[PDB]
Amino acid sequence: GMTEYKLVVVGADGVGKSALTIQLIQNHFVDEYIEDSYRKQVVIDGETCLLDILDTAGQEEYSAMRDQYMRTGEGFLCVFAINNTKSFEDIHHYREQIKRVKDSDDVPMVLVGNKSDLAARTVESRQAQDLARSYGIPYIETSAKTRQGVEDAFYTLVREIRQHKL
Ligand SMILES: CCN(c1nc(OC[C@@]23CCCN2C[C@H](F)C3)nc2c(F)c(-c3ccc(F)c4sc(N)c(C#N)c34)c(C(F)(F)F)cc12)[C@H]1CCN(C(=O)OC)C1
Ligand SMILES: Nc1nc2c(ncn2[C@@H]2O[C@H](COP(=O)(O)OP(=O)(O)NP(=O)(O)O)[C@@H](O)[C@H]2O)c(=O)[nH]1
Ligand SMILES: [Mg+2]
Repeated sequence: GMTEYKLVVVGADGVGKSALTIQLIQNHFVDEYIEDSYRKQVVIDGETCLLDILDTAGQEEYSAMRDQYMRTGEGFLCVFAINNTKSFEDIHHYREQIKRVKDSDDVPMVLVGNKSDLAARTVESRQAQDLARSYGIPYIETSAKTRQGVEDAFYTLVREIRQHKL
């Protein structure tokens, strides 16, 4: 058949989880936006695959069932917004929960600084890049509005999942 990658997009409210997902999957920008899954057949490095993307929403809770559902993700996009310092400060907490339910410090993960089209940046690229380095994961800046970096962000995550097999 065709290889499938289960991706989970996580991060603080309003950082653009839905806009990034809808931009990648449906190819347009939503100005106002529900937890749901989005799927698309794509080409990464010449190989065709199916992406199954969970756009997370709702309440923070740690029931057995919620843990088990997140545990089915194979890679995680940890998203903050480059104009929202609190969303960046929360990144450590999201990585902590991923490592906990996946029971591994070697989870395919990408740090995404979204809304890079905005002028009013509060998180310098270099501080997010250095944070990603301390985690050992790539850092990619995106704009769901312009589509800049969006494919690079999700596809790099797939590449991490692939390299994480071997
Ligand atoms: C959509 C829900 N959500 C989430 N908020 C938070 O923390 C919000 C803050 C605000 C202060 C208190 N708290 C602690 C910290 F200070 C940050 N953590 C979340 C989280 F860790 C996950 C998660 C990720 C990966 C995993 F492996 C697992 S496993 C499991 N059981 C998870 C859970 N739950 C989970 C998810 C999930 F699952 F959707 F991906 C959603 C989380 C909203 C709540 C309002 N929010 C906000 O930004 O308010 C300003 C964000
Ligand atoms: N300028 C700009 N705005 C963006 C970008 N990405 C998202 N937004 C805007 O930011 C707001 C929140 O985006 P959304 O995708 O709903 O964020 P979310 O993380 O899904 N929020 P929730 O956690 O409540 O579901 C929306 O008004 C959206 O239009 C971006 O790259 N650039
Ligand atoms: Mg959303």
